[PDB]
Amino acid sequence: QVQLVQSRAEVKKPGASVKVSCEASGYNFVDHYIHWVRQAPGQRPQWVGWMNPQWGQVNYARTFQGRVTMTRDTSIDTAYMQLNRLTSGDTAVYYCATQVKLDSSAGYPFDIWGQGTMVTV
Amino acid sequence: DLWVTVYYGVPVWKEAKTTLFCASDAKAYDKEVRNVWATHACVPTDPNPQEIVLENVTENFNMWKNDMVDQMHEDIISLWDQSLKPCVKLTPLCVTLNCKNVNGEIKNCSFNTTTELRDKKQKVYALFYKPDVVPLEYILINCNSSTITQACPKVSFDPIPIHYCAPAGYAILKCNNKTFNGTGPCNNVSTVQCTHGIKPVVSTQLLLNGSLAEEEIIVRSENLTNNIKTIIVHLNKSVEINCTRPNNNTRKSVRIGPGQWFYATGEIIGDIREAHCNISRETWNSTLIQVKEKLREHYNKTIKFEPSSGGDLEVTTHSFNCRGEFFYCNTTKLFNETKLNKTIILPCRIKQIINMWQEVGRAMYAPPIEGNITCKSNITGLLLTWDGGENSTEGVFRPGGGNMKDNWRSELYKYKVVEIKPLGVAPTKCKRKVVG
Amino acid sequence: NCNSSTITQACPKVSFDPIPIHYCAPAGYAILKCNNKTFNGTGPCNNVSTV
Amino acid sequence: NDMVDQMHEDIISLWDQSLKPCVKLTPLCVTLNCKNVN
Amino acid sequence: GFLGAAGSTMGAASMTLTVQARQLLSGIVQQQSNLLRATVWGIKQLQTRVLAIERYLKDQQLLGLWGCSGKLICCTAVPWNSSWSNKSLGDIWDNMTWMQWDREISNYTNTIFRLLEESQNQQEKNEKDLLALD
Amino acid sequence: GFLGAAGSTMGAASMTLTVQARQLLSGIVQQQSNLLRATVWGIKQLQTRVLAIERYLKDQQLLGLWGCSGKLICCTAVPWNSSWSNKSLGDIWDNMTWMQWDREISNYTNTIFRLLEESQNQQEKNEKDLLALD
Amino acid sequence: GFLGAAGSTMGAASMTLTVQARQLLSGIVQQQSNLLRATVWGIKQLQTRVLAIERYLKDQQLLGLWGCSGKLICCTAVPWNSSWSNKSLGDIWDNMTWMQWDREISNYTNTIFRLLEESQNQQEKNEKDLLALD
Amino acid sequence: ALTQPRSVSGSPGQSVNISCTGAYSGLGWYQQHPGRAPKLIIYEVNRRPSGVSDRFSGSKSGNTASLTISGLRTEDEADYFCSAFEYFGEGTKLTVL
Ligand SMILES: *[C@@H]1O[C@H](CO)[C@@H](O[C@@H]2O[C@H](CO)[C@@H](O[C@@H]3O[C@H](CO[C@H]4O[C@H](CO)[C@@H](O)[C@H](O)[C@@H]4O)[C@@H](O)[C@H](O[C@H]4O[C@H](CO)[C@@H](O)[C@H](O)[C@@H]4O)[C@@H]3O)[C@H](O)[C@H]2NC(C)=O)[C@H](O)[C@H]1NC(C)=O
Ligand SMILES: *[C@@H]1O[C@H](CO)[C@@H](O[C@@H]2O[C@H](CO)[C@@H](O)[C@H](O)[C@H]2NC(C)=O)[C@H](O)[C@H]1NC(C)=O
Ligand SMILES: *[C@@H]1O[C@H](CO)[C@@H](O[C@@H]2O[C@H](CO)[C@@H](O)[C@H](O)[C@H]2NC(C)=O)[C@H](O)[C@H]1NC(C)=O
Ligand SMILES: *[C@@H]1O[C@H](CO)[C@@H](O[C@@H]2O[C@H](CO)[C@@H](O)[C@H](O)[C@H]2NC(C)=O)[C@H](O)[C@H]1NC(C)=O
Ligand SMILES: *[C@@H]1O[C@H](CO)[C@@H](O[C@@H]2O[C@H](CO)[C@@H](O)[C@H](O)[C@H]2NC(C)=O)[C@H](O)[C@H]1NC(C)=O
Ligand SMILES: *[C@@H]1O[C@H](CO)[C@@H](O[C@@H]2O[C@H](CO)[C@@H](O)[C@H](O)[C@H]2NC(C)=O)[C@H](O)[C@H]1NC(C)=O
Ligand SMILES: *[C@@H]1O[C@H](CO)[C@@H](O[C@@H]2O[C@H](CO)[C@@H](O)[C@H](O)[C@H]2NC(C)=O)[C@H](O)[C@H]1NC(C)=O
Ligand SMILES: *[C@@H]1O[C@H](CO)[C@@H](O[C@@H]2O[C@H](CO)[C@@H](O)[C@H](O)[C@H]2NC(C)=O)[C@H](O)[C@H]1NC(C)=O
Ligand SMILES: *[C@@H]1O[C@H](CO)[C@@H](O)[C@H](O)[C@H]1NC(C)=O
Ligand SMILES: *[C@@H]1O[C@H](CO)[C@@H](O)[C@H](O)[C@H]1NC(C)=O
Ligand SMILES: *[C@@H]1O[C@H](CO)[C@@H](O)[C@H](O)[C@H]1NC(C)=O
Ligand SMILES: *[C@@H]1O[C@H](CO)[C@@H](O)[C@H](O)[C@H]1NC(C)=O
Ligand SMILES: *[C@@H]1O[C@H](CO)[C@@H](O)[C@H](O)[C@H]1NC(C)=O
Ligand SMILES: *[C@@H]1O[C@H](CO)[C@@H](O)[C@H](O)[C@H]1NC(C)=O
Ligand SMILES: *[C@@H]1O[C@H](CO)[C@@H](O)[C@H](O)[C@H]1NC(C)=O
Ligand SMILES: *[C@@H]1O[C@H](CO)[C@@H](O)[C@H](O)[C@H]1NC(C)=O
Ligand SMILES: *[C@@H]1O[C@H](CO)[C@@H](O)[C@H](O)[C@H]1NC(C)=O
Repeated sequence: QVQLVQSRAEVKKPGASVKVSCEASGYNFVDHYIHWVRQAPGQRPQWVGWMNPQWGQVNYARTFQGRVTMTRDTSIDTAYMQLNRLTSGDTAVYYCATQVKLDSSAGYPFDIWGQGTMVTV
Repeated sequence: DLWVTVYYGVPVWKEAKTTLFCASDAKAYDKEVRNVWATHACVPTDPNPQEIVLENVTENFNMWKNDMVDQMHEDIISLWDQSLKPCVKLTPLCVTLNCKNVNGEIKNCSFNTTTELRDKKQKVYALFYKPDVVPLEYILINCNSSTITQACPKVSFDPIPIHYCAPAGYAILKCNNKTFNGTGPCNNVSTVQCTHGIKPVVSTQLLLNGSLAEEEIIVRSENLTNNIKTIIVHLNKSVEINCTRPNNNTRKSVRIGPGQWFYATGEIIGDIREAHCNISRETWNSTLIQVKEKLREHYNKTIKFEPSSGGDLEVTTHSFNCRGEFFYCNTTKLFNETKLNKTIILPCRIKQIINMWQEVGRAMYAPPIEGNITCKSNITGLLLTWDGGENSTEGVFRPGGGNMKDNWRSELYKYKVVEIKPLGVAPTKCKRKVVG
Repeated sequence: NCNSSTITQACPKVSFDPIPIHYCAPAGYAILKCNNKTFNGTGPCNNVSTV
Repeated sequence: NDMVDQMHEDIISLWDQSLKPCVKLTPLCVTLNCKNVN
Repeated sequence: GFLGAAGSTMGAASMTLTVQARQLLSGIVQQQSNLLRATVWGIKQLQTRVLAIERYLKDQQLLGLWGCSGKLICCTAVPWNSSWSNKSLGDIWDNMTWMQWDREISNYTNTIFRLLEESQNQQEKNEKDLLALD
Repeated sequence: GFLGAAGSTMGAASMTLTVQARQLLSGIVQQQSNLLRATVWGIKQLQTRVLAIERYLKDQQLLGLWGCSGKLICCTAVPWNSSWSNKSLGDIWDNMTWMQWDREISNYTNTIFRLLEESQNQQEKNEKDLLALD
Repeated sequence: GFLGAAGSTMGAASMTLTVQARQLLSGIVQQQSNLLRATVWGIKQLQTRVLAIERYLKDQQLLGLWGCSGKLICCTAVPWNSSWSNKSLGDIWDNMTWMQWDREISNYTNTIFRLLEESQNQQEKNEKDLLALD
Repeated sequence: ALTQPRSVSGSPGQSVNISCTGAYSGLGWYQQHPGRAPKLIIYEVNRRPSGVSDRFSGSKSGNTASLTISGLRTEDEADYFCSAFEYFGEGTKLTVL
């Protein structure tokens, strides 16, 4: 209950697109924002963006702008993140993050994280 | 000696929340079942509001922890469902549409409906807009998610000013600071009977039809520097928009049941013309400048702009209601440049089946309005979101309208509900007459 | 009238026999009953009774 | 007199409230094949 | 006006306590239902009207159990235990507002309210019964 | 009975004021909810019960702020300004009814009601506080 | 606690009448609506709060018409007619409970309640008006 | 511009103590167990979320976040990340002898 479950790990070719889903169960999926954050194996974790499931309202860092699109399916409580124009430097593990069981309304930091999806291109 | 002495009616209050009360202006000119915000039982307000200014008092405010904006968003949702409860269902309209184009943004679709007789079937035609129809040979946009209850043509969506008024024994504290936080202490507070004229508009990225500022533009957020919450840029002056739907649409009545009449768009006459809005060019040019000055006070470098990256159609565009028809205006012409009458024109597309609040349930079908449509947007605020992690050389403010409580926080930032505790104990040199 | 509005039949359990009902003003109010034998309606009543 | 406005509003309200749980005759609005008795 | 003297000194504020006293219940000058038209607003309104009676009647009930029902200012014969506040007369009535007073003694007000019901009005009435016995 | 002396002289009517005072609220002899059944009548009934308490509590509140809470007849020390009415004692209490009295002074009753709360009970209590100081 | 002395003697029970008096209305410590959620329970709850006001306000109204509004114990000057009860002082206050008293005199309490409003407070006020005339 | 050291020494019974400087530094600290996702141990530099032991605590300064863990165990060997809003620190690996 109140967990984030992601998809299987994927390895793709440069130029191809990958889709990292993150289903949510046991809590109000719509009311809480879904953040997406990276961690390269041997580098600091890099923050991609957030996506609240009301309308989608996607926000991106400039290093991913024009390459990542996050969509959703609120009928089945699933949060997506699709990367386009994959390169050699886009290898990391991709985490979906949120904030549910905290008393801070500031939106940061995150407490509930996904199972992990190691993406190596 | 010092004996207690209780005083009834002391001016002390506590931070506590209660349920408010609608009180519209003395404007019972109805003549029809209308005013979905006021409805049938919102009382007239005080003709002479007793605004009471206080002194020597500084009370802290918190417009993001305010419970009035949670109660307002619950009522407007409740009024939205209550007004649609006796309205006409569109259950028999969820059939396979036979849609052919007109040329455009309108398809003529011929469908099958039952008549008032349960056995006879009729085939009628109706103009449906492009984003109201999903491919299947077509169907309506969300007949395979939830039901559709069309808006009753008798009622009106024009937002009249409603005053939320605390009951007897409570009070509403109004901050009078010309340049004020949002959250923080206010040097000039005033208790009032209740609030000013609040128009419960629905709008994304652009706060229409509200209250202006007095001195200058105030930029408001929880703490601004956080990128997760929207920034409410409360304007000083108001730019002028002339929105229109400059094509002649005829209203066609389709028989779908006993008393249930389905008002669709009949034959279009005149010119096939796009709906557009004239948000000046000169007043907006000075407006973004004055927005730049306030945004540069909270930073140290250039501040650029860029249109919305994504989301649903109702946040990427500028949504509002314009004489019973819901617009979706492309606000790329407003925010593109990187900041530090020759009017700009916004292509707006019209949708009828709108699912407001994104709650799984009733998604109303706005009936078409006969003739041309003209309204008057006014802009008393903006809704901006800061960008993510970048270099310090510049920052990007994408527009965006999130939860609808941000619309009410632009008008309920001044007010705060506190309970009055008139019992107070304070020592004095008085003692009552002894028994013995 | 099937092409104007719906029809909801009367439930056979209930009865349409009109029983005497008394419309009663609440506490704090009163009902003034005029007792003039030949009473016009509009106009003063010489003999009134609160009930 | 406002009592006759309030009474007439109640009898209308009692008329709609008593018919609210009653049986709808929506499927009876079909083509009737009627012949006379005499 | 209502809550007008919230920032004034206690001596100045104590003169216009009637103004704050009127507005806890009324109420009925602003509306009666209103029955001029005959919804979410109807249920919400009624619960406000019931609540305004609940808070008002508690205060007159507390004033009643302290034998102060009819009066806005009443003096008692329970002495002021110094542990509650150490401040003097001139440091309270001519230099402080009612807002800052409530903040400091709110911890022990409940047993002060217990002293008002036990120490005097429960003792005064038993003594007054024994006094009018003759 | 209730409103029985509405056409009698003020002296005769003033003796049976308790009867009109009783029936303003009750109320509870005729019903309590009623919980013997468990509708349009339910909502209609409840809004009347709230209104009956709310109107009743206004009058005891006004009597309370005039320091007359416990009494049906109370005398004051606000003098009668002659501009309100020029009639004498015998022209009022033994020749006129209450119904015709309310008709003529209703214009300034609110200012009179302002005199009852300010002139006496707001002055009497400050003086009475200053009187029991010693 | 509340109704704690229901089986004790009348003399012992008469000392802690404030405890039973507090609980007829409150009420508002346990809930106010509650506006923390925003059903069958909502309608049921509201009818309880209205009923709790209305019955409570009857008792202060009856105490008010007997000129005993502010007090929990008041003495009168209507004499006790012996036909109601023949028992003496020591047979009532130190050997009997309040329960068995209510069962035996409940038949004529209504004309006793008529004596409390007519015999004293309706006579005392007319005499008190005639007394402060000079 | 959020920096933290890579490895600081420690021993069971001796406190491991990490600096993290930067603008609005140390809003949240994460304990990434090797193999799975990180877990929040403190938020708002000092407050403690539910589900973590009492020995996990942090202290605040002007610009440096000091995370102090007392009473180490062998199961606490993990990677520690200092976070500030959307930014993140370099990462500090625990050293227990
Ligand atoms: C922000 O605030 C501005 C105000 O500055 C709003 O702009 C006004 O919006 C209202 C409501 O949409 C407009 O009022 C409507 O005007 C229609 C056109 O008026 C012309 O035609 C009528 C009839 O021929 C003439 O009487 C009139 O003088 C004009 O020549 C009316 O047709 C509408 O009438 C409604 O009620 C009647 C009576 O029941 C019905 O018969 C109609 O069918 C209709 O339902 C209505 O009066 C108004 O014109 C706008 N402009 C101004 C200057 O006030 C913005 O809408 C608001 N923004 C938002 C987002 O709410
Ligand atoms: C505190 O706020 C009140 C309310 O806004 C101010 O009162 C108004 O002041 C303006 C000019 O400042 C006048 O035009 C209005 O007529 C005033 N209102 C009334 C009802 O008289 C008040 O001046 C402010 N005081 C301070 C010190 O800021
Ligand atoms: C809507 O589509 C229908 C398709 O049948 C069109 O309706 C008919 O058009 C023909 C001309 O081609 C007319 O002779 C008929 O009288 C129309 N039918 C009716 C019921 O009027 C119609 O042209 C389309 N609407 C638009 C605006 O193009
Ligand atoms: C929007 O419309 C309004 C009026 O409908 C325009 O305002 C008037 O413009 C004319 C000339 O265009 C002036 O003579 C009037 O004095 C203006 N009146 C007011 C009240 O401003 C306005 O110019 C239009 N704006 C755009 C961008 O089209
Ligand atoms: C809003 O309008 C702008 C242009 O005014 C659109 O942006 C581009 O428009 C050109 C056509 O002139 C297209 O070829 C591009 O694909 C558009 N996008 C970009 C990123 O350049 C914009 O798409 C419009 N937005 C909406 C929601 O209609
Ligand atoms: C005024 O009207 C009342 C009510 O109709 C009359 O009182 C009743 O009528 C007859 C005739 O007097 C009596 O036999 C009844 O017993 C009366 N009822 C009661 C309860 O006493 C009354 O008589 C009328 N008076 C005048 C002067 O017309
Ligand atoms: C880490 O924890 C202890 C207690 O917090 C540290 O002791 C002080 O830490 C502050 C800031 O972390 C320094 O400014 C003081 O100089 C420290 N005092 C001493 C006496 O060291 C201590 O630095 C660390 N403990 C270790 C390294 O075992
Ligand atoms: C934004 O919110 C953060 C908390 O998420 C605030 O950060 C703390 O603020 C206090 C006092 O302002 C400082 O003592 C702390 O060191 C800050 N950081 C932490 C981690 O607690 C911050 O103040 C807010 N911004 C504004 C402008 O108020
Ligand atoms: C506020 O303070 C001033 C000066 O301290 C004082 O004269 C005034 O009476 C106070 N109260 C109000 C309501 O202005
Ligand atoms: C309407 O029903 C008839 C069946 O009688 C069918 O042939 C026709 O294709 C239907 N219309 C559409 C648009 O499918
Ligand atoms: C409803 O239909 C649309 C049409 O493409 C589809 O995308 C969506 O998944 C459907 N929803 C459900 C709940 O079946
Ligand atoms: C709010 O604005 C006031 C204006 O003086 C300022 O003191 C305070 O720091 C501001 N708070 C925030 C969180 O911006
Ligand atoms: C907007 O303002 C700037 C400087 O104030 C000016 O250079 C520019 O020409 C203005 N825009 C228009 C369309 O005149
Ligand atoms: C923004 O849009 C206007 C109008 O289309 C255009 O003239 C201008 O060059 C654009 N600015 C940028 C920076 O693209
Ligand atoms: C629209 O803005 C103008 C600015 O001149 C203002 O006069 C007018 O009152 C505004 N309309 C509304 C409805 O606020
Ligand atoms: C309903 O049917 C009757 C049958 O003759 C007809 O006269 C009447 O006009 C119909 N009503 C409508 C609204 O078409
Ligand atoms: C009833 O249905 C039958 C077949 O099910 C059909 O032949 C007949 O025409 C219908 N209508 C009548 C009997 O009015």
